[PDB]
Amino acid sequence: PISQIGIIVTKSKRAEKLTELSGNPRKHITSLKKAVDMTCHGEPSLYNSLSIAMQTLKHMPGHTSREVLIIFSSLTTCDPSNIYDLIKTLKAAKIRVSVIGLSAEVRVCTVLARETGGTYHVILDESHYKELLTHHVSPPPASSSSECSLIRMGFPQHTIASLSDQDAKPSFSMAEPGLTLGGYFCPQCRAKYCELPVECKICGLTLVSAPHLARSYHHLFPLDAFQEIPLEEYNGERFCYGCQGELKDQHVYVCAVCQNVFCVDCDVFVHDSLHCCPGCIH
Amino acid sequence: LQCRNLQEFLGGLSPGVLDRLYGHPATCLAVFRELPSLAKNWVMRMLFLEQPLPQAAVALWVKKEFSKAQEESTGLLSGLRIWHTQLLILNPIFRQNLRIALLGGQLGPDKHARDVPSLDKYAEERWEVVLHFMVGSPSAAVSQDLAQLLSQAGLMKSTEPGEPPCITSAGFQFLLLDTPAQLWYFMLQYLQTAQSRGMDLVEILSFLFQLSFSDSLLNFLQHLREFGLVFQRKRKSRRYYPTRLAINLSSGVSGAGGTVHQPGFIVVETNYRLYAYTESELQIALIALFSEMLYRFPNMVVAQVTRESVQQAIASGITAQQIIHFLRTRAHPVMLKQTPVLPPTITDQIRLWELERDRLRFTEGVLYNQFLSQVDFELLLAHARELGVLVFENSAKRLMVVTPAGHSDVKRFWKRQKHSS
Amino acid sequence: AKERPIWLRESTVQG
Amino acid sequence: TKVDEYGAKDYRLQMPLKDDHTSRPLWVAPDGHIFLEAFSPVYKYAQDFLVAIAEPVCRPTHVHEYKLTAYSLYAAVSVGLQTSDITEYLRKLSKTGVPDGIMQF
Amino acid sequence: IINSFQSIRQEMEAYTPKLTQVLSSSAASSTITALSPGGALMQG
Amino acid sequence: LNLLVIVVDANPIWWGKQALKESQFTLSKCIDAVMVLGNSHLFMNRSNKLAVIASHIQESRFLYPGSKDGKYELLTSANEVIVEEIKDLMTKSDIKGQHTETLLAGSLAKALCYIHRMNKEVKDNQEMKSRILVIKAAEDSALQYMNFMNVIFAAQKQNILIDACVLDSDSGLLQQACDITGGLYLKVPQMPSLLQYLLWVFLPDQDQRSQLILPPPVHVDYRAACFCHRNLIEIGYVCSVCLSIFCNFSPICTTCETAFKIS
Ligand SMILES: [Zn+2]
Ligand SMILES: [Zn+2]
Ligand SMILES: [Zn+2]
Ligand SMILES: [Zn+2]
Ligand SMILES: [Zn+2]
Repeated sequence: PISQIGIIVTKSKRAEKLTELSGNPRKHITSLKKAVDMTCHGEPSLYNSLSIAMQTLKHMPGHTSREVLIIFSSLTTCDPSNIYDLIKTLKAAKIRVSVIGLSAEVRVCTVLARETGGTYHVILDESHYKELLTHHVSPPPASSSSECSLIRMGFPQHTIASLSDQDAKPSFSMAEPGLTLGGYFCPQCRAKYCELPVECKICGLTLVSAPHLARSYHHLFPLDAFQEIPLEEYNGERFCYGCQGELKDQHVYVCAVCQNVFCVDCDVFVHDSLHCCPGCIH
Repeated sequence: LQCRNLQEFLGGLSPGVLDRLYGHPATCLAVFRELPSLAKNWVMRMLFLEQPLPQAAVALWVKKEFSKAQEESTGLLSGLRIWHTQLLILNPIFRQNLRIALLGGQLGPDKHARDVPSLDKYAEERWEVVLHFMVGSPSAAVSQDLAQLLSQAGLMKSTEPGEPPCITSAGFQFLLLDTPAQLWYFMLQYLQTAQSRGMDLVEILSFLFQLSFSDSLLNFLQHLREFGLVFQRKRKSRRYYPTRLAINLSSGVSGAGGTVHQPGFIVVETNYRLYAYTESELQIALIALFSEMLYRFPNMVVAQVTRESVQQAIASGITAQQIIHFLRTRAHPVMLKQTPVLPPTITDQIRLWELERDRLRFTEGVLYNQFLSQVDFELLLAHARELGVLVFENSAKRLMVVTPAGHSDVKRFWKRQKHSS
Repeated sequence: AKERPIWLRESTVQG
Repeated sequence: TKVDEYGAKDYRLQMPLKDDHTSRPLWVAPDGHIFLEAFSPVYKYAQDFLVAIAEPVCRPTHVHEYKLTAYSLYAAVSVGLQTSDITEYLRKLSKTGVPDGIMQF
Repeated sequence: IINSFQSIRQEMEAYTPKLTQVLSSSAASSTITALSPGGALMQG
Repeated sequence: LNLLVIVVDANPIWWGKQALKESQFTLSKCIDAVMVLGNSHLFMNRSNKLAVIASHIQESRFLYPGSKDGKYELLTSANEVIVEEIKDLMTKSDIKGQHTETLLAGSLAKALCYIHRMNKEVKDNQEMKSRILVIKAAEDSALQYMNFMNVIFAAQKQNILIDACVLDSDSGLLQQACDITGGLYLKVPQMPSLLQYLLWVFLPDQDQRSQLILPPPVHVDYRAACFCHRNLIEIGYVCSVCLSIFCNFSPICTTCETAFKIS
């Protein structure tokens, strides 16, 4: 949640920022739905794509992980200058770059990724494409060259009118903005906001609710893998502890701490969605 | 008389029968689960309320949107007299029986425990032989009660005393309906003819609800066995097992899905040719009603849909809608891939053939001519319109025609008007 | 461009 | 010769249905007409074979129709197909065997 | 804790009581009126 | 299809105190109200399905996986199995003075994986809507916050509504769980009439909830506090590693002591 994303479209030797860094997926998704009708004409420019991104990401703070995801389609790409200088600049700028090539295993993308520390992958099939993007959703593992930093952050509280338009404070949202009956504030901006988390439009400080941070703590508490016991192994628990269902197949797992027994669907759902051992919570 | 749903029958119920019909064992469960998604909440809410509440509360508890659905559902439950305004207090019998229905409040030796597939197969078999008798089969299962039942159901008529009963306009339309809808109309007619013949609808209908989950009931139950809706190994057993069809009952195609969960078999070509991968002569008989059959194989039949066979079907009373539906609901898996499943040329041709059959619309009426003035003509026309007796009008030509029945009223009025002199 | 006309897109028969 | 109560000609007394008729995509009528499941997995081979041995009557999207004729049979012999060769492959393709009236024909 | 554990075990001596002994229209109406737009529980 | 899971805070300390207090409302009558809700929920539609879970300080237990009395076997058997399963939990339970906080996160976890199992076993021909009704009564624990947040986001991710029907203690995270998941939260003042709230407010499903008027959700105070003092503050300093709200700048974060640099 505290992250932000941006999108760039590159065609006819030009690179255009479809949407700047923001916390609103709906805005990006709205631009994507519109982009479905894009001209799809000309040749792209990796150099101009990266430089336009770098000219934006260079002004970013040091504590934030600056990154770029490249969906490369046409293996040919025009460039106005030697990409190696730009690559060296990306390393210096600490911008993590990872390329995804569709039907192509390109040299520049290979060196760009591995030299910058990122990864270059190629779409094997639709499942590989889904898997690769799913993998990129994970936060990047910190490199030995990466350093940590603190960040000042704002935790405002949503406020509403007392009762059905009484003791209200008429105002419009900062996001043709409509009137705001209730919304969050900022101790410095004192401007009311309808959607969180967002960066201050004035102070340049991130405003966020405490649950949004906890939504990331599973990364800090990686769940230990449950040992596999595909055979029945005389386990008297016919019913799977997680789903209270008789195990229909020779695939079973047991916890390393609470020693409870879970079927493959429970273990997958636990590791994929719940990220916690039900018995360990006890 | 195409009573396509329960709601029509529900309206055909008086308080003097509703109260008795509102029994604790099954009616409350059956009725409640059939009520709209909205009214079910309010009925459950007031199940513990002994004092009425104003309609404004129910109205304000619903948004401006969906208020029409709330009003409509209110109209149904008020039409069902489930509650009284007394100013929406539930009927004591309904509330009490609904309360008991939530918890309830009988056993013997084991049964043959016949397999559920076997029960549904002979049930389908029983329904099939009923349809084999319904169609023009040279030989089929018969029974005096079955025959008169289908006859009083308006499905068949005997042309000559002693000759086998033939199919009626409704019967042909009925034959093409899907099994659940087809069975529904039969159940409805049986119920109506039951009360007509003196069978207490209250008890048998409540029993139908129970099957979905006295001598009159025994007689009725015997017919249900003959319909294959219930299994009884021997007439002496006091216990019976409801078949899938009886369990489905008034659930309709919305419950557990439509009868489409069956292997498709009709293939329709752009040259009006049909290929139905079937051995069951009932399907052949139905196909023969509107298509010219050409060849028969052990597992398939070849036919062609011609003007002759279709216009003959339309003349008999069938509609292109039923034909298109009968094909679509039976369409073979292979043609399910194309969209639409049926070829547009075929569907359009069939529709166009029926629309040709009714190019001329015939309507009985009485025409008055030579109106001495446009004023009195328009005055009489306004009266005909006010009475809804008008059939057609052309004021520019100063003419109008009215229904023969309504004509007597304008005849009287015209004489009254003329007798003002 | 060059899309099919309405009379070739849908059934013109009233049904 | 044989007709049911309906106008369709019936051939139960003329030919049987083979054990794997579902895999076999063709039928042989005693009057010389032939049908072929255009959606069958072996349609390609059956189409070529029927174009070689029979006269096409209708070729709609799901089921083609052909009929045998002396001329079409001569054409089959004109490509070196023996009576046993066409019979053996026809029987193999036919899900309902080959009617003796057609075989002697 | 011990008293609550023992007292609740003896409280579990009666189960499946009568719905009409469990609830009453006075209690039910009080809830509905409280949830009515003018009631204590309906904020608007 | 509608799947309703009922979670009962059967904590013997609070319910025992209420029994010792001679409270009008009691766990038995509460379980009985839950029984009526479960029955009436299934009674509302053929496709409706349900599950019930009760929680204890030590663990949580599921209450749910002829026609002798003239009524349907499913309802009758559901009543009997629920009563027998709750009695087994109450009878087969240890006594411990050191542990009194009621378990909730583990109960929700089992429910969610159960719902997921059902979400796979259900035929794709029909869509299944699932909701969890939490009936809290006894005090929560700070240790449950992390684990409760995990299940809260999982439920939101998997589109499960968390409906809270609080009896006494109002957990700040519970009123957050419903809001995050879009479920409703209410605290009944008239515990003996709990069933009326269930049938009027909690009985309608999301589709019905949209087409209906219900009291607006209580305002949720999304408090934030530094992990050093646990004091409510508007500005906190987090780090891109520990992601923990600290009171003020430090060269090393006490939770990790990583080598931050002055700035
Ligand atoms: Zn600010
Ligand atoms: Zn499991
Ligand atoms: Zn584990
Ligand atoms: Zn730190
Ligand atoms: Zn401090």
